[PDB]
Amino acid sequence: AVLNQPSSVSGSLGQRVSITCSGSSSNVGNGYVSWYQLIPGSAPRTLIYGDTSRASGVPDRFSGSRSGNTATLTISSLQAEDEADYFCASAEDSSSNAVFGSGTTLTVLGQPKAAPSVTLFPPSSEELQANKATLVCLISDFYPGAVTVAWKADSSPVKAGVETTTPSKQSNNKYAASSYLSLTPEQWKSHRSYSCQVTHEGSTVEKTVAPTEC
Amino acid sequence: VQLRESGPSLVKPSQTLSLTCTASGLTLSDKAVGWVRQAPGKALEWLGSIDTSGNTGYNPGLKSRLTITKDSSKSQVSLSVSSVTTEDSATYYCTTVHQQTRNKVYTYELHVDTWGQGLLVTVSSASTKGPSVFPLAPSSKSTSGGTAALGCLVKDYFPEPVTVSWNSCALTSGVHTFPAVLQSSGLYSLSSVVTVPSSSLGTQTYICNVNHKPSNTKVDKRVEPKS
Repeated sequence: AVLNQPSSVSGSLGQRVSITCSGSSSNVGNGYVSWYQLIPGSAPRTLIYGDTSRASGVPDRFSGSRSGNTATLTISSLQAEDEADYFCASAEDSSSNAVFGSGTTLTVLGQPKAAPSVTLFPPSSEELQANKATLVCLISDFYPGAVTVAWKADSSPVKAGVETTTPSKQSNNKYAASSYLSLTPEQWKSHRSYSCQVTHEGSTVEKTVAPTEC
Repeated sequence: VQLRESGPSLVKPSQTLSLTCTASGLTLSDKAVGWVRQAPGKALEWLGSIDTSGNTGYNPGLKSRLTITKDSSKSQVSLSVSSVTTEDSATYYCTTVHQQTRNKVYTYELHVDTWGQGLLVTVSSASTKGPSVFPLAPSSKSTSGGTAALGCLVKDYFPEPVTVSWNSCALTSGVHTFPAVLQSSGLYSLSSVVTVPSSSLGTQTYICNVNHKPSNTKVDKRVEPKS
């Protein structure tokens, strides 16, 4: 089976949010639910066990509670570090077949807005001497994480050969994204300039690189 | 308590995935070792566990393809997944589970205590390919009047993952490593960037260390500024 969890919940910095963990009378009914935190790029971290007990190192702002066939994980005084995926888990009676929840992505709102800074790297000497050419557009230090990226060649739109990652959190809890434009050295040498156009909250930052001189 | 997963990161479809887990610093509460995996975009999935007495419990939806044995002498646990499909590509975790008695009747309570680092496994017929590493050199464009951005480009590798550090991990402040893009050719690429003070560009050498375990490849690319 799978325990029912809300797909995603949101809370403001310094507030409290609760994540519900619904189940049947066999898994959560017996009632010893556990809670785990998955930060991308890190091993899962046990938060709560035995419904209420906090695991080793878990601050007191993480609490647990159960009511019949529904357990609840409450996080008070939300910090930006609390943005992660949360899963509940319970033993299905026989204590040999664990069941995890569908998962809940917690996003922390109320962070200061930040405009993106964009760096556009031309292909290097090494890559150009390998019959390859890739333009790398790195976007960092922006919030919220909703941007669009567009490439130009001599102010004419380019749609082919573009690969872009989804925004991801960085060290200072701001977002960063990357986009790439794969070319042949002939194409790179052909045009007079190339541009990476990043749009964030109605405004647009554009970086231009040229093959002529760097 | 330390748990280390070992095994292949690439397996061909229809083959058998074999994973080992070596534990160090076992305590008295570590009474069973279990296996959990997480496919991309899906929730955590329990696989099975085995206790000190040798009893094995399996996920009933997968027991026809799972086997879990242990070697307490070497302090190891092994997981085998037979006839793998692309639905079996996931990060496989080794775990120590605890069992504390609430007794008051025998009401028990189980939870995962320590999680392993996780081993990323990809099911595919494509061949392993080590990465080409090129430098993203800082120029008079990539400077921000005091800070300058530099990085390295890890191009065309398979399969995931690729880890990148800077100066053999001596440089961590201001580093960001982006997730990978899956090109049309079926190869992965990512970038690692770090912002440094502009003054140090002529006094501090910056070397990006790319590591690609799936092909046992390690690259140390030096990133020199553009003249």
